[PDB]
Amino acid sequence: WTATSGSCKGRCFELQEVGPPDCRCDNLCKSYSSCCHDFDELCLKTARGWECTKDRCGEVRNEENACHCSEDCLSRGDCCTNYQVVCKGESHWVDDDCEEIKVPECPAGFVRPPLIIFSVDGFRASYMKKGSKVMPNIEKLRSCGTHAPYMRPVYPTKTFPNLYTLATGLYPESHGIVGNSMYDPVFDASFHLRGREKFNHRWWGGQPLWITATKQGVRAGTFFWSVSIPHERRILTILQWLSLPDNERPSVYAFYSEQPDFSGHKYGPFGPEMTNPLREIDKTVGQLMDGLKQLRLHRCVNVIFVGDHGMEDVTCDRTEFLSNYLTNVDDITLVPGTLGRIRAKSINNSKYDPKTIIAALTCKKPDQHFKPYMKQHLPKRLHYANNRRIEDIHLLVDRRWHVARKPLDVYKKCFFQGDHGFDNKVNSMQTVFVGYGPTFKYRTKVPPFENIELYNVMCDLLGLKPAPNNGTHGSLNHLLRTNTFRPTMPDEVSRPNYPGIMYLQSEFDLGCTCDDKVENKLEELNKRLHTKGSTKERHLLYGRPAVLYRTSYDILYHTDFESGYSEIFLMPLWTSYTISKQAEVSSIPEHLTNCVRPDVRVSPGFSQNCLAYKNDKQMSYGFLFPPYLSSSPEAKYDAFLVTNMVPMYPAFKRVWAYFQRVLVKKYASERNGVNVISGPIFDYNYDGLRDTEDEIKQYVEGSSIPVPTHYYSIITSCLDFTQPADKCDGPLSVSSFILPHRPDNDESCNSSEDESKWVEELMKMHTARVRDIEHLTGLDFYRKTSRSYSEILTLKTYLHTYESEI
Ligand SMILES: *[C@@H]1O[C@H](CO)[C@@H](O[C@@H]2O[C@H](CO)[C@@H](O[C@@H]3O[C@H](CO[C@H]4O[C@H](CO[C@H]5O[C@H](CO)[C@@H](O)[C@H](O)[C@@H]5O)[C@@H](O)[C@H](O[C@H]5O[C@H](CO)[C@@H](O)[C@H](O)[C@@H]5O[C@H]5O[C@H](CO)[C@@H](O)[C@H](O)[C@@H]5O)[C@@H]4O)[C@@H](O)[C@H](O[C@H]4O[C@H](CO)[C@@H](O)[C@H](O)[C@@H]4O[C@H]4O[C@H](CO)[C@@H](O)[C@H](O)[C@@H]4O)[C@@H]3O)[C@H](O)[C@H]2NC(C)=O)[C@H](O)[C@H]1NC(C)=O
Ligand SMILES: N#Cc1cc(Cl)cc(COC(=O)N2C[C@@H]3CN(C(=O)c4ccc5[nH]nnc5c4)C[C@@H]3C2)c1
Ligand SMILES: [Ca+2]
Ligand code: NA
Ligand code: NA
Ligand SMILES: [Zn+2]
Repeated sequence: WTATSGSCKGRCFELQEVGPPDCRCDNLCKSYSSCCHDFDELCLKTARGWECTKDRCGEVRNEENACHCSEDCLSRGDCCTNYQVVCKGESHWVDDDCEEIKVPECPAGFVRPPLIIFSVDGFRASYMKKGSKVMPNIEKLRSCGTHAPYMRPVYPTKTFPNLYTLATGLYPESHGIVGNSMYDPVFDASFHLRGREKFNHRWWGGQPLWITATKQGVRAGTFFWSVSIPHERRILTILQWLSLPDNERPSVYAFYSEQPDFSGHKYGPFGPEMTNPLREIDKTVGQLMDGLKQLRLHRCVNVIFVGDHGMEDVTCDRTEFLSNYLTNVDDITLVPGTLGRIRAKSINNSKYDPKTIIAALTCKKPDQHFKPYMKQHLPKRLHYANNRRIEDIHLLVDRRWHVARKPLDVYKKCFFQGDHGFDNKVNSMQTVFVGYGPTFKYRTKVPPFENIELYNVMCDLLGLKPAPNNGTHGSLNHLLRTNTFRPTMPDEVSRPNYPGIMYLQSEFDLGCTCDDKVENKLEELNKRLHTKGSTKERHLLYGRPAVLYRTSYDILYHTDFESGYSEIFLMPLWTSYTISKQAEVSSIPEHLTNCVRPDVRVSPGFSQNCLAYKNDKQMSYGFLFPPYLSSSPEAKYDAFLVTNMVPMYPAFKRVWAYFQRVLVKKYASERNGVNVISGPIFDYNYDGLRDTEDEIKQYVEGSSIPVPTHYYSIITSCLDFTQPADKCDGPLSVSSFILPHRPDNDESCNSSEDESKWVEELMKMHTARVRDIEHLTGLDFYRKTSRSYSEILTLKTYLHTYESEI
């Protein structure tokens, strides 16, 4: 019950949402239906429209009008946005030349430049170029300010997951808004787009920017706007808030446009009908900026123009049906569309089997336009698993397609030509970022970045301390003229041991053999030098990785590679090596095919053993530093050391061998040398963070050798590829991946073909940021370069996406 008998008199768009059953006057009461009886009459005035005309100039104040053109309207903070233009011979903001804003030019009583977040739904990154002719205000913001060619959303690329990521700097898995429809089994409750469950606080985790602001004494405008409040009114409200007294006036504000998403769904992203929504958005921008200029705030406020996601061509005819794959379709519940999530229809049916559902959906038709995954097997770059609202079975749908349970769900539940929600690497899902204002750079382009990073920067812009989030604070300092955040590198927690020769070969009883007893002060002073670290400057180019947790490990040097060898996990945490453009691939000599050699620097009790592999019929082994890339026949023996071995399913050894025998050399040829760091990852609880030893669910049978869930590689080179990787004077270039360590290649539908037709495509799918590998290993990379730490942070957040050029 809301006793709506109170009144909005003097309270229109009041900033504290007062508790029931007193009636409300805030920008959300319509959506809750709790507004006072007189909310429309007093707060949603429309009379005379939104623009001054010549005849209203000077007019006598009439409180009925939507906005005013009377002499006192500036004092009142409620002029029409074009008042000064029509009535006082001023220019529109867009017609003025841009002039660098080197310092904030703020009215008296402003303690900090306000932040206005101008968010647009469904604003595809390519609109900036393709719509440029009809968006002059936006184009001015973009060219005069700081802009990225695009900004990457999170997955799933739906509205609420992305807006609330923008507000919290968290992945959906962590904030808890994981889709537009959700079931939470603990609450036993469902969340939906239409309805009232979605207004319950328990859905929404983290700390959004308006709460961060409030808890630190910065006031905030209310971020949300009911759909029936017109855009003009939203802008006038913001500008009226900006006229409040100092102690009552917010520092941060948001506007939201439901366009161009609304039209995009109906017409497609580039439908002829899409010109007018772009024009209308631009006009709204124009109203804000003319309004700010009237208040003398246009060289004071920092404006961010930001989208939530793009929009792709999707029609009813490109639907796949689960009824064409499964016979028991009535026993499942599907969350459908541009992604799928499947769970059992009833918890009391113990005949439902996830394994057989996945098998029925795997590679069943030649052109199949979705791929099923257990959530923990999704690409790690999606960070889409650690939440109980994410069902175990997920379908990743190809761009331009839908998935549905049965045809009747699509014809009785075509209406639409656009949609979004797909993999956040897809070009059509990318969206926009422009920053304009005293705190942003002038006429600067920056590289694409992910939306998880913007919370930190908004916090910076407002003088706030960010709550703990998934951005990397400092990676976006290059967007800012001032207020940078100057982070320090984390402290190394564990120092390495540097073992020398300590064990005789007969101490080892590992069941390992090698044909290596076929043996000179010349080249034996030489191998002693390689074992003390003499080639290490060539193979460890950016310092040793720091270990950021408590553990016991050894640095091992060799001619061709350096490793950090964990005595706890019995294998390297990391292995580092450099492959020049000139390096040659060699094969594994026949007599060395099964060679494994004890490492006399490491005790038997801290070594793997060959017998465990012999007795584990499921599990084989691989090497981190590849024997194929050995610099010499004699150096090759180092690669067969038991301290360079790692457990690998035979099916995974197909991928890994191709990476090591063919791809590495191809990259070194293309990039003018590469530095490679590779290692294992253990993430059995799928939280994106390094497991402790007591979380490992699988060991090589009979042993304490833990089986990795993933293998990584970080591949670094010179951004200026006319310089070789090992003699680079400036910025670096990186690509990385996090390959799932699976006992089958069911993910790859073409895996019975030659590796040259499928392996690299798998690796592309599992592209990763260095930061993602950091979380997964407790390691910190690039500790010693000649670059600024901020530039390194940016390199660590880079994702190589392998899409074509937008
Ligand atoms: C991306 O960034 C995020 C944010 O930094 C990273 O996520 C963080 O990761 C930490 C490790 O996984 C995790 O620490 C947890 O915290 C547990 C307490 O959590 C509750 O309180 C949180 C704090 O709120 C307050 O925050 C500020 C200060 O920062 C205060 O001033 C305010 O007053 C705030 O109220 C809160 O954030 C958290 O929210 C989650 O849960 C809510 C529902 O309960 C959701 O609404 C919300 O969306 C969050 O949901 C996500 O996270 C949970 C895990 O918390 C997960 O279940 C969901 O799937 C979803 O992903 C909570 O309300 C604390 O209890 C944990 O401690 C245990 O572990 C330590 C290990 O050292 C033990 O020593 C200790 O004994 C304890 O063990 C006991 O429990 C075990 C397991 O239950 C049990 O086995 C054992 O035997 C013991 O009984 C731990 O510290 C942060 O909570 C988490 N934050 C968020 C927001 O998600 C994330 O990792 C990043 N991702 C990547 C890839 O880097
Ligand atoms: N997060 C975030 C965020 C980040 C940025 Cl950058 C911009 C914005 C501006 O978004 C809005 O104006 N929106 C208005 C639309 C309709 N709507 C609701 O009615 C609603 C939804 C959740 C609620 N929880 N509690 N009340 C709620 C009301 C939500 C939609 C989005 C939000
Ligand atoms: Ca983990
Ligand atoms: Na052998
Ligand atoms: Na396959
Ligand atoms: Zn939409």
